[PDB]
Amino acid sequence: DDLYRQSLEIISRYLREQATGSKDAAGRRALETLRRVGDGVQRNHETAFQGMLRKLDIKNEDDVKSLSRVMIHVFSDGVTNWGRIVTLISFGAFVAKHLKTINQESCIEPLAESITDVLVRTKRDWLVKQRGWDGFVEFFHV
Amino acid sequence: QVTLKESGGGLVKPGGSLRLSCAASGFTFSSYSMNWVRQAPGKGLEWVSSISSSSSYIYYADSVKGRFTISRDNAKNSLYLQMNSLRAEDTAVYYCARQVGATWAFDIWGQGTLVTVSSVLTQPPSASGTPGQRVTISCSGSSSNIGSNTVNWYQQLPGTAPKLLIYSNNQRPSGVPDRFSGSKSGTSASLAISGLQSEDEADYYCAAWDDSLNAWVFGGGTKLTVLGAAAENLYF
Repeated sequence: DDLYRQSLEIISRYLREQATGSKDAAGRRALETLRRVGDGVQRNHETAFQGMLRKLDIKNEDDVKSLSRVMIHVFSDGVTNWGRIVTLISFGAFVAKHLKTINQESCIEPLAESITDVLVRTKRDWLVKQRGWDGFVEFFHV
Repeated sequence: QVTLKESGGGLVKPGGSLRLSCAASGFTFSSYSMNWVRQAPGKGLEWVSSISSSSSYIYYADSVKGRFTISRDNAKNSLYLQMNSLRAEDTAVYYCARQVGATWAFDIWGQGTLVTVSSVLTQPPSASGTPGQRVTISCSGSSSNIGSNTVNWYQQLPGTAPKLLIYSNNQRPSGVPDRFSGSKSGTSASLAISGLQSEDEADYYCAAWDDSLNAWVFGGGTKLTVLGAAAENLYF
């Protein structure tokens, strides 16, 4: 699965750099877009993201594993768009930041696997029709 | 100035090869999907091929599969069309067109290049009216095209390249008067011109993406005639 591998690489590299706080062909352009759009979503939805993080109660490895299981039903209302996808990835970046502060940095990779698993499992057909990561870049171009 | 300019057209013998180029100016080429659309003399628009920004997703019309190869060189702001095993049915003006990322509308078109080798959506072939009158043009599709995706309308004045008129069923780009309007209902769509003007005498095409065909499907076009129209709408 070239799409899962590419998406995992994009989401994991984005979440790992957001936690660390330092920035590390199609995937290259997608990452640049995700850095701009993602940081923007985290900045404008910081209060909503704080409430969601407090509600989930992430303190250890198991809490990330429970978040991994509940993740498969995030888009249950049948509304699909790039905005909803970037909101999940941005919230994932927000939870990745919190994981670095609670000394649980090893939890960033399974969190990235779970976010990617849900996008590619429940939204594969949609993502493929949308030209995947090329589509993501073209949609957010300004 | 945001432009596209096609090159490479000419006379070729059946079975021959020809390579078309499309030069992009005034925009970040590497952030847009690009398409080739052709039009046989006196006939409708036919989508040929499309290529995504990073070349990861390529699509072809059934009528060119295996013979045409689309490619792009982002470093040269260029789009290409390699045409092999050319047939008389390939004679057409070939247009380069830019696709909007958020809507999939073809917002910028080149002037076209003539290649001389020697319809899933339906529309009434003609429509007419007197100035000031309201005319309506329908576009009939099905579940996998108009029933699943948005509709775009293009206007082509005689001797000109097509221009984007409506996008996302009813949205007007800048420069399109409010007299034009669009609507979508079920697998049908319609274009309304409320108060016909002299400049509206043109060919109108509807277009939508087809999920089953994995292709862009254009309507056959409607030739709109404005009976008793005066130059620049100035009646003396």
